[PDB]
Amino acid sequence: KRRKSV
Amino acid sequence: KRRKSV
Amino acid sequence: GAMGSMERASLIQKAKLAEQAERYEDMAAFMKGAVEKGEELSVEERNLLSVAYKNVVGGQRAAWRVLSSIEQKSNGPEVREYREKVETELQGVCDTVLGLLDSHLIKEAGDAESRVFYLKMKGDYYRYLAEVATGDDKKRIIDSARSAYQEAMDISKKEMPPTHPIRLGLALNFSVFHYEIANSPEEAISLAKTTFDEAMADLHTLYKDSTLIMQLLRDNLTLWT
Amino acid sequence: GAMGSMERASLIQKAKLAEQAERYEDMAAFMKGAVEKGEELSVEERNLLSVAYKNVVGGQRAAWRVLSSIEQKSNGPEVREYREKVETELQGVCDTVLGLLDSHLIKEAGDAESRVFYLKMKGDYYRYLAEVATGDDKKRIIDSARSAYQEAMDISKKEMPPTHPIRLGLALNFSVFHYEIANSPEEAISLAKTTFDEAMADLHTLYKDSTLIMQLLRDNLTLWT
Ligand SMILES: C=C1[C@@H](O)[C@H](O[C@H]2O[C@H](COC)[C@]34O[C@H](O[C@@H]3[C@@H]2O)[C@](C)([C@@H]2CO2)O4)C2=C(C(C)C)CC[C@]2(C)C[C@H]2[C@H]1CC[C@]2(O)COC
Ligand SMILES: C=C1[C@@H](O)[C@H](O[C@H]2O[C@H](COC)[C@]34O[C@H](O[C@@H]3[C@@H]2O)[C@](C)([C@@H]2CO2)O4)C2=C(C(C)C)CC[C@]2(C)C[C@H]2[C@H]1CC[C@]2(O)COC
Ligand SMILES: [Mg+2]
Ligand SMILES: [Mg+2]
Repeated sequence: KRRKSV
Repeated sequence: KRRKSV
Repeated sequence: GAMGSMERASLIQKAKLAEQAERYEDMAAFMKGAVEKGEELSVEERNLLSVAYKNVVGGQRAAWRVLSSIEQKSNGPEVREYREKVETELQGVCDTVLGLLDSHLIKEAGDAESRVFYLKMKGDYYRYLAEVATGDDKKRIIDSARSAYQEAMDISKKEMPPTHPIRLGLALNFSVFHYEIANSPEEAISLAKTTFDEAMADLHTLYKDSTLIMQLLRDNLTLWT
Repeated sequence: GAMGSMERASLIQKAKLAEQAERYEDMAAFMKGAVEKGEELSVEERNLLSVAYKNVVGGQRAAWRVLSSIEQKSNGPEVREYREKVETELQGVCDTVLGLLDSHLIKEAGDAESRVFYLKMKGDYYRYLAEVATGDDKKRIIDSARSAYQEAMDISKKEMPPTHPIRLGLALNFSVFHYEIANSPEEAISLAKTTFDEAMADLHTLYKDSTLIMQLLRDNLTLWT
């Protein structure tokens, strides 16, 4: 579902 | 592991 | 104030929003503001109140246990200092709940369900204080917990059916109090056992909350025997 | 103060305790206190700082999205009022981080790894402000994010290998900025793609952080194509 960031 | 409470 | 300018119904509405958002400190502040309107809480509203603070204190207790663990194993001052910080914050929340119970809630609670509900909460928040207590007041904190729980047990036994989720949850937590606060595993075991058995025999008059709690009792019995 | 009386090393120690206890607001306060000692952060200490605030803002953004969702679907004032509360709190945290970046950190960061690290953080916290912005300053918030990210990209390309976890995480987040803030899915896609490919070709010189991030890039590419 939700795009990744870091 | 840990006893239940509510 | 901080919540005194907001409408009672707006506080309850925002508490339910905060719950959905997992903002439990906001939740608890909103519910505290609701109680401070001076009117008695409905069933739903007492549920919201208990869930808000139960979550806040639950995070603080989980953190306290991590720091206490680290501290005992390290046995400089930093671990003890930070454990003390969390501890004092945890105590302040328990004092806030106990203050709300003592000022508004228990006083005006005339029906059985409300009185027992608030007395269980009073037992729980003294129990949380007892989990961290090591002073001269430790003993007095333990008997405040026992005293609240006992009065709640007496009313619930006279006035509520054995399968009432409030009765069941009361017994579940009172039994935990016996086991790990009062050092009375036998009493903890007998109370869980008897509660579970009387409840089985009354299922014929119901349910999700109650079977959930009966499972929690089965879990502790399995853990302790 | 509030942290000015505590030793620098005691702040770092307590930040690591707070992390173990999942007390991320305490964590962030302690790290902020550390930065305020005026000395540059080590690798480990910058990592602690970013993780503390990343977690605090992450909870606030998750809550903001729940309330914004509820608000749009309800389209009284309570939903909007509470969303505004969370929003303003979220902005205050982003301003705090941006203030720490602008006052201490970016200024004194001479090496490549530190400068890029702080410029990525600057991009991220303007990006979080851009997620909630709807005013006249929206456009200026977006270009502050882009500008920080761009400078970080330029340095990282001159000074760091393609597989550096900081380079990879920068590109991952810059690519997200293109996709959902700047409305440039194509640029988001090309940047993720190229970053992933240059990185594959340099694995021969390493690793867990980097393969973790490359997976995050693969995930977004799979999501977006
Ligand atoms: C009053 C009850 C139960 O009736 C009560 O359940 C009502 O309220 C909860 C939460 O409401 C804010 C509930 O709402 C929905 O129906 C559920 C229930 O009727 C639901 C989402 C649903 C089920 O998913 O969870 C509760 C729980 C039960 C789940 C066991 C756990 C939280 C609590 C409030 C706590 C209290 C228990 C026993 C004493 C208690 O521990 C209080 O001591 C003071
Ligand atoms: C600097 C790195 C990575 O090198 C860094 O990882 C170091 O730091 C984390 C956390 O340290 C507080 C780490 O410590 C251990 O080793 C890990 C790493 O070396 C471990 C527990 C281990 C692995 O489980 O996680 C990080 C993560 C990686 C997991 C990808 C996620 C958190 C972060 C700090 C964020 C930053 C990434 C890219 C740019 C970043 O996003 C910052 O932008 C400013
Ligand atoms: Mg009061
Ligand atoms: Mg400063």
